[PDB]
Amino acid sequence: RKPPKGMFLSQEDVEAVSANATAATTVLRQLDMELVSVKRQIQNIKQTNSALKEKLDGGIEPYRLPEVIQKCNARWTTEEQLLAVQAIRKYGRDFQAISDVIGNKSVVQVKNFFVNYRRRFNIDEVLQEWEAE
Amino acid sequence: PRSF
Amino acid sequence: PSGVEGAAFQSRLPHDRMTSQEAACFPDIISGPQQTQKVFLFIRNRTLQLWLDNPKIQLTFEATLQQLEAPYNSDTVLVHRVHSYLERHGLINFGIYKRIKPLPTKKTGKVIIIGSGVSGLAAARQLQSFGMDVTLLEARDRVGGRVATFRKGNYVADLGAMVVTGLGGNPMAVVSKQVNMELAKIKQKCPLYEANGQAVPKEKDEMVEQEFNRLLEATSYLSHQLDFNVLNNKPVSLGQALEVVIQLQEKHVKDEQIEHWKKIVKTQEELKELLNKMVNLKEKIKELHQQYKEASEVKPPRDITAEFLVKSKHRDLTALCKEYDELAETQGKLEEKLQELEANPPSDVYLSSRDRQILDWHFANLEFANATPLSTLSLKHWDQDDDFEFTGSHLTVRNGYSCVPVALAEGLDIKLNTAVRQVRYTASGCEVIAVNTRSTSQTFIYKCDAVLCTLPLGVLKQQPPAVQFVPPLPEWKTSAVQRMGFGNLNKVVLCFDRVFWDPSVNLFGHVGSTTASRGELFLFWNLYKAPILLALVAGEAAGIMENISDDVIVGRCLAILKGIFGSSAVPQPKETVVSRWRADPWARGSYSYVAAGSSGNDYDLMAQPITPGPSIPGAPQPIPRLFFAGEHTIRNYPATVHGALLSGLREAGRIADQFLGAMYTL
Repeated sequence: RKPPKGMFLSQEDVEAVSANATAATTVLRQLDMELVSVKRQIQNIKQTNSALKEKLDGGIEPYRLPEVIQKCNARWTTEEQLLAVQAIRKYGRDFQAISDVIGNKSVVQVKNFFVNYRRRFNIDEVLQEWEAE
Repeated sequence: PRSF
Repeated sequence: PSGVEGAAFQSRLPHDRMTSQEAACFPDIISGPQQTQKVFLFIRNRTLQLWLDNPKIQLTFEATLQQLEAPYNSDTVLVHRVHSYLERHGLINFGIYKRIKPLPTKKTGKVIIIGSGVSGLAAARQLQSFGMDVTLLEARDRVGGRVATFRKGNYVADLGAMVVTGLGGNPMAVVSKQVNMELAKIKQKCPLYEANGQAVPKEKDEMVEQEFNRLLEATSYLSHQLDFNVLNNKPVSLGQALEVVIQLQEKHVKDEQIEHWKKIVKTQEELKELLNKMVNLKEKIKELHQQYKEASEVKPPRDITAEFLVKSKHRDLTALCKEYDELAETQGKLEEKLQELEANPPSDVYLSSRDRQILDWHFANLEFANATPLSTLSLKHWDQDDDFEFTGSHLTVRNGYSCVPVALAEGLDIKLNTAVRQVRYTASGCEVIAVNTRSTSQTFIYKCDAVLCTLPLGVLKQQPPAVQFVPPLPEWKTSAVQRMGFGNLNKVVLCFDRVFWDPSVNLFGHVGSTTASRGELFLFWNLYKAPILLALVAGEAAGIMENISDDVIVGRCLAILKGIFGSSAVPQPKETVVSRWRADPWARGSYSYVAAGSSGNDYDLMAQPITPGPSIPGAPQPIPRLFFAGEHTIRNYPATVHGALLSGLREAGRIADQFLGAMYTL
């Protein structure tokens, strides 16, 4: 029913190598040549990757910025309200970001803040402006 | 027969 | 198997069924009630046993009936029918035994048997045992035919058959109790030495042997499950199927490498695309950081839009910095995968030059077993007789296998140096014309009721004919002769004064340098008491070493052996013989093989007798007059001594039934 394991015998495969006198050799070079082409195409990309690996020397350690310990406060300083409105006009609704800009406020606080001062800080028009970009 |  | 069951098995008979042959001689019983069949089957098995337990004395029907016991010793004619059937077809009282009832002075019928080979001798001894007049015509100056035995001094070595293939159901097992034959077991440990003379290491030896056996089983799969049995309107040989299987495994190696490497480029490419994201992120972070610095440089106190611009760029910088950090984390995983994928690459070769050379030695082994290049064997049928293999180890005859023919030939009328040249068979009888080999002018004519031909298949094949049939053999018989294959293998026997090999090994190999020369002295045998080493020439090498001088052939043997044991331990040989069977005009080859395009059904065509046409037209169709025996006529045991002998016993039974009459059918 099945060939011994590790023996590979396909009905399609056998005809392929039996169709002509040199058919086996033909199939067995079209693969020999094909394997070398893939090997070439490796070291091409290996060399290309080695180059972009070099541009990334130093990583981003120089450009990294220190993390900030900051206990989340509750009240809205007039200053912190103003950061908020500019963050909305520059982010849209990514509250995590707006939290990160103001910082001292949690996303929920930011989220609820939108409704609270929504009529005054005229937050509707602000978002419409954000969508133009 | 293969004879071994 | 033991008991009365062992008798059936040791007679190649099913112990619990009736054979096709018994159905024919006892059609009452096979069509009757099952209880009577068990009675018959018992009576048969019991009688066989009695013979087998003492095959040195005739087994009379009386002695048979007396040692039966009820209810089996009741129907005395059933017992008389069984004994007579068994005696006729040589299942009992065959070989060399002491005749209790001496044969009758008055013979009946005349049979000429062509060839004093084992088939011819076996039939002759049986016919004479039946009260016929037998004369054997032999072209050589000795009996035995392909059972040849070199003898000079104490040196003894078979140039012909030398192995008894197991005693489990072997009729030679009976001849061995009847003849003092020194049967020696053969140790299967065969170490392979390569062309340089260094022992092949055991680990390599086992995986090539394992692979060879896998390759064989593979071909059987091509044959039976895929019906790869015709290619370009020609039949597939075993050799072709091995090539196709090796090719498809060499292809699989290449396929599995491509699939592996082509999965490195899969990742090396998604690595490349990862770097291009990271080399742009690093440039966007180089630019935001600069912007953040400039925004941070405007010293406070600042208006809220300038405070926004600092805190905003700081957000965005830590955002992109978190992005780039993930890509480096992702890059390491891809870097690990590439490190691994390269670490485990599949094998680059299926087989290599050193590996294949040892595979060639396993192919020479096959070519030896079948005395022919694997390119000639039928893929479908070359192994059609392996279901009937005997049990037990394979044996060798220490005292020379000629002891068997020479033993059978006593009491028989053998004309040696008598070459048959024409065989004439007519509705009224037969005349055989032979000549003297020593001088071809002396002409002899033998008249007889029937001719039993045991001419080797290679003689039968000869063109122009060495032997003319008048009238010529019909096209069905001649065609079977052409279709069937008669192979070749030769032996070089080497006689020394001292043992220099390992005496605890009976046989060791030599690995040839080329595929073409794989059979050339590929194997050596230490079987005898004297220091004699036997060396095989098989495959395509066999028919080529026959055009090379013995001294060159012995030279090549010495070279092989020097490479093994050093130029110091190999003396010049005292005595040298080399076989040239295909050249031998009374053999024209070594033994039969199932040629591609043939089948085991040709072996049965070979054994059909010939019935001449009527002399007077309108006369009733006559008796068959020309019968055939020998190694090429027994479908289930070809190319062996036991198979020859069996075919002799067969025809002798067939001829006797035709001429003496069968009185056991009623």
